[PDB]
Amino acid sequence: KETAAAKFERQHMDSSSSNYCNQMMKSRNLTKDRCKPVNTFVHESLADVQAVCSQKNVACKNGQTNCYQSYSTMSITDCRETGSSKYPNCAYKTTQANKHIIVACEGNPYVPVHFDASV
Amino acid sequence: KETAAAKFERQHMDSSTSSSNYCNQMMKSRNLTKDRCKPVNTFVHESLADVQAVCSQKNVACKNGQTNCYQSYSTMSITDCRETGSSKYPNCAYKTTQANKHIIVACEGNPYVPVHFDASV
Ligand SMILES: Cn1cc([C@@H]2O[C@H](CO)[C@@H](O)[C@H]2O)c(=O)[nH]c1=O
Repeated sequence: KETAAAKFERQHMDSSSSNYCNQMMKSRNLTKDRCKPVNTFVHESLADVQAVCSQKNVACKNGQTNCYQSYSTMSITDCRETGSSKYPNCAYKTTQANKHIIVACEGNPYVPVHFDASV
Repeated sequence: KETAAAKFERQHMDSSTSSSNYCNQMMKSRNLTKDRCKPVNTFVHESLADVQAVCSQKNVACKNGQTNCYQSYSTMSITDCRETGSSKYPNCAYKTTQANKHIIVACEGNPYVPVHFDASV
């Protein structure tokens, strides 16, 4: 099966338009069987995002203790399904932002396996 | 010089659209039979932006051992061109086969774009 680390890269990494989310959510298989309603893409190097696993330790939403917040803000894009969107014509609003990210980290190598939030 | 990116587009991109004679016409018109019959060549029938986006998708080892290859998460419409046994330069002859497959490309540069077609899977 796809590893959690690889799923994180597919869902959330774009090291790198109003139609950005429409193209990306499709290209990442996030519209295949249903429209994933909410998603964030991070526009930093893979190395910079993996380094978050060595930064500020914080609680995960689910109560676990292996979450980490980036010290620095990062360039991200929030994709959120519009009010009119109906599968299979998934439609998204693209919003660019610079924010801290919070990821859960696991494994060897110790890397992000889940996107918890942006703050 | 032709840039590596422009060369990838000439050799491997055909968004415009494949007949039984598609490869014979296309390998000739894209100058892939100029100095020899190029033995294997793939044309991708997706938008340039969709193919360019593969440089941020699944990182996989290249056939030559370099680490800068990327596999598309979704399948893409492609046409494979393979030289026939009867083919004799300069009258290069090809078998045309359509498929829907994940593509693997090598990417380089700033911007980070496709410069080589490695394989389909
Ligand atoms: C296996 N294969 C190979 C090729 C071409 O052959 C060269 C071999 O060095 C590559 O650089 C490609 O230009 C292709 O287009 N499609 C494909 O599936």
